[PDB]
Amino acid sequence: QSMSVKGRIYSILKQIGSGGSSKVFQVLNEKKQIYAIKYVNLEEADNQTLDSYRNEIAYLNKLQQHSDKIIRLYDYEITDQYIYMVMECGNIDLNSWLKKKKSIDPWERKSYWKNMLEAVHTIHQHGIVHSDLKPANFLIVDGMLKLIDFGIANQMQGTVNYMPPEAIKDMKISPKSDVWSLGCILYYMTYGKTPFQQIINQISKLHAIIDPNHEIEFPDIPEKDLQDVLKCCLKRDPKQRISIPELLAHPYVQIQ
Ligand SMILES: COc1ccc(Nc2ncc3ccnc(-c4cnn(C)c4)c3n2)c(OC)c1
Repeated sequence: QSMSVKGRIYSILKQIGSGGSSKVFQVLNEKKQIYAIKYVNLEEADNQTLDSYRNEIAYLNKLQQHSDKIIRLYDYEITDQYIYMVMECGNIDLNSWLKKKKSIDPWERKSYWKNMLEAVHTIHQHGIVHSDLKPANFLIVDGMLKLIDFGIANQMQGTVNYMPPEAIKDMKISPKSDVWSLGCILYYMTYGKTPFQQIINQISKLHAIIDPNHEIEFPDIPEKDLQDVLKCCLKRDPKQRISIPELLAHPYVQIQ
Protein backbone atom coordinates (compact mmCIF):
# COMPACT_ATOMS: atom_id res chain seq x y z
CA GLN A 1 0.00 0.00 0.00
CA SER A 2 0.84 3.81 0.17
CA MET A 3 -0.06 7.00 2.11
CA SER A 4 0.28 10.78 1.93
CA VAL A 5 1.28 13.02 4.86
CA LYS A 6 1.53 16.85 4.16
CA GLY A 7 1.80 16.28 0.35
CA ARG A 8 4.65 13.75 0.90
CA ILE A 9 4.05 10.13 -0.29
CA TYR A 10 5.36 7.12 1.65
CA SER A 11 5.17 3.46 0.61
CA ILE A 12 4.25 0.86 3.32
CA LEU A 13 7.21 -1.63 3.51
CA LYS A 14 5.80 -3.49 6.63
CA GLN A 15 3.60 -2.89 9.69
CA ILE A 16 5.78 -2.46 12.79
CA GLY A 17 3.09 -2.27 15.47
CA SER A 18 -0.53 -2.92 16.31
CA GLY A 19 -2.60 -0.81 18.68
CA GLY A 20 -6.32 -0.89 19.30
CA SER A 21 -6.63 2.57 17.80
CA SER A 22 -3.19 2.78 16.20
CA LYS A 23 -0.73 1.00 13.91
CA VAL A 24 2.97 1.70 13.23
CA PHE A 25 4.27 1.26 9.68
CA GLN A 26 7.83 0.91 8.39
CA VAL A 27 7.77 3.18 5.31
CA LEU A 28 9.96 4.56 2.53
CA ASN A 29 9.78 8.05 1.01
CA GLU A 30 10.27 9.24 -2.58
CA LYS A 31 13.97 9.53 -1.78
CA LYS A 32 13.75 5.94 -0.54
CA GLN A 33 14.51 6.87 3.07
CA ILE A 34 12.97 4.75 5.83
CA TYR A 35 10.55 6.24 8.38
CA ALA A 36 7.94 5.05 10.85
CA ILE A 37 4.34 6.37 10.51
CA LYS A 38 2.14 5.96 13.64
CA TYR A 39 -1.43 5.99 12.31
CA VAL A 40 -4.10 6.72 14.93
CA ASN A 41 -7.74 6.40 13.84
CA LEU A 42 -9.94 9.09 15.38
CA GLU A 43 -13.31 7.68 14.28
CA GLU A 44 -14.34 6.60 17.77
CA ALA A 45 -12.34 8.65 20.26
CA ASP A 46 -13.53 10.48 23.37
CA ASN A 47 -12.61 14.13 23.83
CA GLN A 48 -10.55 13.31 26.91
CA THR A 49 -8.61 10.78 24.84
CA LEU A 50 -8.14 13.35 22.10
CA ASP A 51 -6.59 15.78 24.55
CA SER A 52 -4.01 13.21 25.64
CA TYR A 53 -2.81 12.66 22.08
CA ARG A 54 -2.53 16.40 21.55
CA ASN A 55 -0.44 16.59 24.74
CA GLU A 56 1.91 13.75 23.73
CA ILE A 57 2.37 15.27 20.18
CA ALA A 58 3.15 18.77 21.67
CA TYR A 59 5.65 17.09 24.03
CA LEU A 60 7.39 15.19 21.20
CA ASN A 61 7.59 18.57 19.36
CA LYS A 62 9.25 20.83 22.05
CA LEU A 63 11.69 18.20 23.34
CA GLN A 64 13.07 17.56 19.85
CA GLN A 65 15.32 20.66 20.22
CA HIS A 66 16.39 19.69 23.77
CA SER A 67 17.58 16.13 23.13
CA ASP A 68 18.24 13.47 20.51
CA LYS A 69 17.48 10.81 23.13
CA ILE A 70 13.82 11.29 22.21
CA ILE A 71 12.61 9.75 18.96
CA ARG A 72 12.63 12.31 16.14
CA LEU A 73 9.21 13.32 14.85
CA TYR A 74 9.75 14.79 11.39
CA ASP A 75 6.15 15.68 10.51
CA TYR A 76 2.53 15.21 11.56
CA GLU A 77 -1.01 15.41 10.01
CA ILE A 78 -4.06 15.58 12.24
CA THR A 79 -7.72 15.47 11.26
CA ASP A 80 -10.93 14.62 13.08
CA GLN A 81 -10.77 11.17 11.48
CA TYR A 82 -7.07 10.40 11.94
CA ILE A 83 -3.59 11.26 13.14
CA TYR A 84 -0.48 10.58 11.05
CA MET A 85 2.99 10.98 12.56
CA VAL A 86 6.26 10.81 10.60
CA MET A 87 8.99 9.53 12.95
CA GLU A 88 12.45 7.98 12.55
CA CYS A 89 12.65 4.21 12.15
CA GLY A 90 14.35 2.26 14.92
CA ASN A 91 15.81 -1.22 14.66
CA ILE A 92 13.65 -2.62 17.48
CA ASP A 93 11.95 -1.88 20.84
CA LEU A 94 13.94 -2.58 24.02
CA ASN A 95 11.41 -5.19 25.37
CA SER A 96 11.34 -7.27 22.13
CA TRP A 97 15.13 -7.06 22.00
CA LEU A 98 15.59 -8.08 25.64
CA LYS A 99 13.52 -11.23 25.22
CA LYS A 100 15.57 -12.14 22.15
CA LYS A 101 18.97 -11.99 23.86
CA LYS A 102 19.73 -14.27 26.82
CA SER A 103 22.88 -12.37 27.82
CA ILE A 104 23.74 -8.69 27.49
CA ASP A 105 27.21 -7.17 27.22
CA PRO A 106 28.21 -5.04 30.22
CA TRP A 107 29.33 -2.24 27.90
CA GLU A 108 26.02 -2.23 26.01
CA ARG A 109 24.06 -2.10 29.26
CA LYS A 110 26.10 0.92 30.39
CA SER A 111 25.46 2.67 27.03
CA TYR A 112 21.73 1.90 27.05
CA TRP A 113 21.50 3.01 30.72
CA LYS A 114 23.16 6.42 30.04
CA ASN A 115 20.78 6.89 27.09
CA MET A 116 17.69 6.04 29.20
CA LEU A 117 18.77 8.41 32.02
CA GLU A 118 19.54 11.33 29.54
CA ALA A 119 16.06 10.95 27.88
CA VAL A 120 14.03 10.60 31.10
CA HIS A 121 15.95 13.53 32.53
CA THR A 122 14.79 15.72 29.64
CA ILE A 123 11.11 14.92 30.21
CA HIS A 124 11.56 15.76 33.89
CA GLN A 125 13.05 19.15 33.06
CA HIS A 126 9.82 20.16 31.35
CA GLY A 127 7.85 18.70 34.27
CA ILE A 128 6.78 15.42 32.68
CA VAL A 129 6.72 12.24 34.74
CA HIS A 130 6.03 9.12 32.71
CA SER A 131 5.07 7.03 35.74
CA ASP A 132 4.78 4.02 33.44
CA LEU A 133 8.32 3.22 32.35
CA LYS A 134 8.86 -0.22 30.85
CA PRO A 135 11.31 -1.39 28.18
CA ALA A 136 8.71 -0.97 25.40
CA ASN A 137 8.83 2.82 25.87
CA PHE A 138 12.42 2.59 24.52
CA LEU A 139 13.70 2.00 21.00
CA ILE A 140 17.14 0.97 19.67
CA VAL A 141 18.01 3.43 16.84
CA ASP A 142 21.52 2.31 15.69
CA GLY A 143 23.22 1.64 19.09
CA MET A 144 21.32 4.49 20.76
CA LEU A 145 18.27 4.01 22.97
CA LYS A 146 15.50 6.60 22.45
CA LEU A 147 12.24 7.33 24.35
CA ILE A 148 9.09 6.75 22.24
CA ASP A 149 6.35 8.11 24.53
CA PHE A 150 5.61 9.95 27.75
CA GLY A 151 2.86 7.42 28.47
CA ILE A 152 -0.09 9.70 27.78
CA ALA A 153 -0.91 7.87 24.53
CA ASN A 154 -1.86 4.19 24.32
CA GLN A 155 0.99 1.66 24.24
CA MET A 156 1.47 -0.99 21.53
CA GLN A 157 2.54 -4.63 20.95
CA GLY A 158 0.35 -5.02 30.23
CA THR A 159 3.02 -5.39 33.02
CA VAL A 160 3.03 -4.28 36.70
CA ASN A 161 6.68 -5.29 37.49
CA TYR A 162 8.07 -1.75 36.95
CA MET A 163 5.56 0.04 39.26
CA PRO A 164 6.87 2.18 42.16
CA PRO A 165 5.66 1.68 45.79
CA GLU A 166 4.46 5.35 45.96
CA ALA A 167 2.02 4.79 43.02
CA ILE A 168 0.38 1.81 44.86
CA LYS A 169 0.53 3.63 48.23
CA ASP A 170 -1.49 6.59 46.97
CA MET A 171 -4.35 4.27 46.05
CA LYS A 172 2.85 10.98 45.57
CA ILE A 173 4.38 10.58 42.11
CA SER A 174 7.68 12.37 41.48
CA PRO A 175 10.59 12.18 39.03
CA LYS A 176 11.93 9.73 41.69
CA SER A 177 9.01 7.35 40.60
CA ASP A 178 10.65 7.11 37.16
CA VAL A 179 13.97 6.17 38.92
CA TRP A 180 12.23 3.09 40.50
CA SER A 181 10.90 1.92 37.06
CA LEU A 182 14.37 2.44 35.42
CA GLY A 183 16.11 0.55 38.26
CA CYS A 184 13.83 -2.38 37.54
CA ILE A 185 14.83 -2.31 33.89
CA LEU A 186 18.50 -2.15 34.80
CA TYR A 187 17.93 -4.87 37.40
CA TYR A 188 16.46 -6.94 34.56
CA MET A 189 19.65 -6.46 32.38
CA THR A 190 21.82 -7.34 35.33
CA TYR A 191 19.91 -10.28 36.80
CA GLY A 192 17.70 -11.30 33.82
CA LYS A 193 14.49 -10.81 35.86
CA THR A 194 12.59 -7.85 37.43
CA PRO A 195 12.77 -7.44 41.27
CA PHE A 196 9.31 -9.04 41.87
CA GLN A 197 8.77 -11.27 38.71
CA GLN A 198 9.07 -14.33 41.15
CA ILE A 199 5.62 -13.53 42.74
CA ILE A 200 2.70 -15.14 40.85
CA ASN A 201 -0.32 -13.35 42.47
CA GLN A 202 -0.45 -9.73 41.19
CA ILE A 203 -2.17 -8.70 44.43
CA SER A 204 0.67 -10.28 46.51
CA LYS A 205 3.17 -8.69 44.07
CA LEU A 206 1.77 -5.19 44.75
CA HIS A 207 2.04 -6.03 48.50
CA ALA A 208 5.66 -7.20 47.92
CA ILE A 209 6.47 -3.88 46.11
CA ILE A 210 5.09 -1.88 49.06
CA ASP A 211 6.32 -4.04 51.98
CA PRO A 212 9.30 -2.55 53.80
CA ASN A 213 9.90 -5.94 55.41
CA HIS A 214 10.14 -7.75 52.09
CA GLU A 215 13.77 -7.49 51.03
CA ILE A 216 14.95 -7.35 47.43
CA GLU A 217 17.66 -9.82 46.45
CA PHE A 218 20.92 -8.27 45.22
CA PRO A 219 23.29 -11.19 44.36
CA ASP A 220 27.06 -10.56 44.20
CA ILE A 221 28.32 -9.31 40.79
CA PRO A 222 31.74 -8.31 39.36
CA GLU A 223 30.63 -4.69 38.84
CA LYS A 224 30.39 -3.16 42.30
CA ASP A 225 29.29 0.17 40.84
CA LEU A 226 26.48 -1.53 38.95
CA GLN A 227 25.35 -3.22 42.15
CA ASP A 228 25.43 0.13 43.91
CA VAL A 229 23.24 1.81 41.31
CA LEU A 230 20.52 -0.81 41.64
CA LYS A 231 20.50 -0.74 45.42
CA CYS A 232 20.20 3.14 45.25
CA CYS A 233 17.30 3.04 42.61
CA LEU A 234 15.16 0.43 44.39
CA LYS A 235 14.95 2.20 47.84
CA ARG A 236 11.16 1.98 48.62
CA ASP A 237 11.20 5.49 50.17
CA PRO A 238 11.46 8.06 47.29
CA LYS A 239 13.00 10.73 49.61
CA GLN A 240 15.76 8.11 50.35
CA ARG A 241 15.82 7.16 46.56
CA ILE A 242 18.57 8.50 44.21
CA SER A 243 17.76 11.18 41.60
CA ILE A 244 18.38 11.16 37.84
CA PRO A 245 20.85 14.06 38.06
CA GLU A 246 22.74 12.21 40.78
CA LEU A 247 22.58 8.99 38.75
CA LEU A 248 24.27 10.94 35.90
CA ALA A 249 27.22 11.72 38.24
CA HIS A 250 27.53 8.08 39.35
CA PRO A 251 30.68 6.01 38.83
CA TYR A 252 28.80 3.39 36.81
CA VAL A 253 27.56 5.80 34.14
CA GLN A 254 30.96 7.59 34.00
CA ILE A 255 33.57 4.97 34.84
CA GLN A 256 34.13 1.74 32.92
C1 LIG B 1 9.27 -5.43 17.29
O1 LIG B 1 9.81 -5.02 16.04
C2 LIG B 1 10.09 -3.69 15.85
C3 LIG B 1 9.88 -2.70 16.79
C4 LIG B 1 10.19 -1.39 16.49
C5 LIG B 1 10.71 -1.06 15.25
N1 LIG B 1 10.99 0.25 14.89
C6 LIG B 1 10.30 1.35 15.28
N2 LIG B 1 10.71 2.53 14.78
C7 LIG B 1 9.99 3.58 15.13
C8 LIG B 1 8.86 3.53 15.98
C9 LIG B 1 8.10 4.64 16.39
C10 LIG B 1 7.05 4.45 17.23
N3 LIG B 1 6.70 3.25 17.72
C11 LIG B 1 7.39 2.18 17.36
C12 LIG B 1 6.93 0.94 17.95
C13 LIG B 1 6.16 0.76 19.10
N4 LIG B 1 5.93 -0.51 19.37
N5 LIG B 1 6.58 -1.19 18.35
C14 LIG B 1 6.56 -2.64 18.29
C15 LIG B 1 7.17 -0.34 17.50
C16 LIG B 1 8.54 2.23 16.45
N6 LIG B 1 9.26 1.14 16.10
C17 LIG B 1 10.92 -2.06 14.31
O2 LIG B 1 11.45 -1.63 13.12
C18 LIG B 1 11.74 -2.60 12.12
C19 LIG B 1 10.61 -3.38 14.60
